[PDB]
Amino acid sequence: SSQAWQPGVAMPNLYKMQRMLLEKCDLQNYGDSATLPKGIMMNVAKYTQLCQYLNTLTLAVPYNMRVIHFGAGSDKGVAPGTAVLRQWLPTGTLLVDSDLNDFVSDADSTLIGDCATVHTANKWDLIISDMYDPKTKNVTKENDSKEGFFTYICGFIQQKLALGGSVAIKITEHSWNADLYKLMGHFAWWTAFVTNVNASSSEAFLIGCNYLGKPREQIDGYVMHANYIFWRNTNPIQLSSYSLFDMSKFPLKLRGTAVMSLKEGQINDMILSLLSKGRLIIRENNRVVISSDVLVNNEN
Amino acid sequence: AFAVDAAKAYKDYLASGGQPITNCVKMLCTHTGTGQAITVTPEANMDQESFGGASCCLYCRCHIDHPNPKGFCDLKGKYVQIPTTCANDPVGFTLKNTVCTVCGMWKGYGCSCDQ
Ligand SMILES: C[S@@+](CC[C@H](N)C(=O)[O-])C[C@H]1O[C@@H](n2cnc3c(N)ncnc32)[C@H](O)[C@@H]1O
Ligand SMILES: Cn1c(=O)c2c(ncn2CCCl)n(C)c1=O
Ligand SMILES: [Zn+2]
Ligand SMILES: [Zn+2]
Repeated sequence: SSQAWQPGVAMPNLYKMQRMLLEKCDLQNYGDSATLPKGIMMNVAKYTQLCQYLNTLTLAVPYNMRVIHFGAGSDKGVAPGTAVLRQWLPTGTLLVDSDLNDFVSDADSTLIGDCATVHTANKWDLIISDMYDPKTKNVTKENDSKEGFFTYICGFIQQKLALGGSVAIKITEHSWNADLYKLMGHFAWWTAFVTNVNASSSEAFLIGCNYLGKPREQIDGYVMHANYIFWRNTNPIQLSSYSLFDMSKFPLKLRGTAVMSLKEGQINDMILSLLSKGRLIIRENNRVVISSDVLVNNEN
Repeated sequence: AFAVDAAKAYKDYLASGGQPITNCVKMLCTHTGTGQAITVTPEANMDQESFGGASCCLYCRCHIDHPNPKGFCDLKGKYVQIPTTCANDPVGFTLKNTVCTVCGMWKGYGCSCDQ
C-alpha cells in the first residue's frame, strides 16, 4: 500500500459500520519506533502528521480564527504540539493552550491547571486535545468508558465549539469515552486518525469535522470504540516518517470562511449544508476572554 | 541595586564546560525559507534549523523576567532560525547574537549590510 507516504491512516468507513465487541488491543508492530529525522521529537512529528491530515478535510478557516489546545505541556516543560499548531495555522490565529503542569509555550495565552478550571466567554473554531493519563494503561482491569477530562471535553464541545468548527481529540485503547464517540455523530463527518510515526501505538485522534450542533447520526460509543480496536487489531500500519520530509504544502490555507451570528430558529437546511461543506462558521466575533478557576486555601 | 544576571550566568556556565540547554523545539520545514533570524513562521534556509521561539529563550525557559522593561519577549510565539553549526545550543546562540534591524538576518550569520 501507498499508506507509508501518507501522514497516517484514517479508520475506513466499513469499520465504522460494524457491531464488534471490545477486545484487547494487540498491535503486531508494538514496541517498534519510526526513524525520525535528525533531532526531531516524536511530538513534533506526531502533530505535523495530524495537521497534514487535517489539510485534507473541509475545515473552516475564518479570519480571526480561534484555536484552543488542551494537554499542551510535555515532560520537558515546553509545548511542541503548540509550536506545530502555530506553524500550521494562519499567522494571527488566536491560539490558547492549557495543561495541568507548568510549561513554556508559544501560544498567545496559556492556562495552567486542571482543564475543568478552564472557562472561556467565546466559542472556538478548532479544539485540539492531547490530554492523556498514562495511569489508564492498566491491562489487568476491565476497560470501561473513562470520565475525568473526557467529561469536560464533551461539555466544552457542546457549549463552546462554533457551528462548523472541528475537533481532534487524542484517545488510546484505554483512554476513551463513549459519549465523545456519540458526539462525533454531531459533526458532518468524523474519523479516527492514526499517525504513521506512532502507528505502533493504540493512540488515535478522534476527529469531528464541521460541527452541526445536533445529532446527524446516532452512534453507540461503546460499540464504536470496539469497532476502532477491531480495525487496529486487524490492520497493521507500517511505521513511517515519509510525509515529514515534504513540508511544501503544510500551511493551512486561509479560506476566509464566513462567520455569522445566528439564532437557533435561523439554522435551516441551507445553513446546515454550508456548515457541512466547511463554508460557514456560526458564533459571535467578539473579543476572546479566558480564565482559570483558582481554589483558595490558607494552610495556616 | 540587585538583580539576577541570567545571561551572564549561562555564558559562564557554558564557558566552564556545562551542557547547553536541551529540548528546544525544532520544527519540520522545507529549508528553502528566507533565512531571517526571527519570523512568524519557520524560515530556515539550507544552512539553518528552525525552532519554536519560546523554547530558545533563556528567560522563558528559566521562568524569569525578561530584560525588556515591559517584560516583552522577542521570541515567544515566533520562530528562530539557528545556523546548523550552532543548533546544539539555540538558547546560547540567541542570547549571544543580535539581529540586524535593517535586513532581519543575524549579524555575522546572514547580514551583508556591511559590504
Ligand atoms: C501525551 S502528554 C501531551 C504532550 C504535549 N501535547 C506535547 O506536544 O508534547 C499528555 C498531557 O495531558 C495532560 N493532562 C492529563 N489529564 C489532564 C487534566 N485532567 N487536565 C489538564 N491536563 C491533563 C498531562 O499533564 C500531560 O502533559
Ligand atoms: C500495553 N500494550 C501491549 O502490551 C501490547 C499492545 N500490542 C501488543 N501488545 C503486547 C501484548 Cl498483547 N498494545 C497496543 C498495548 O497498548
Ligand atoms: Zn522569552
Ligand atoms: Zn543587515
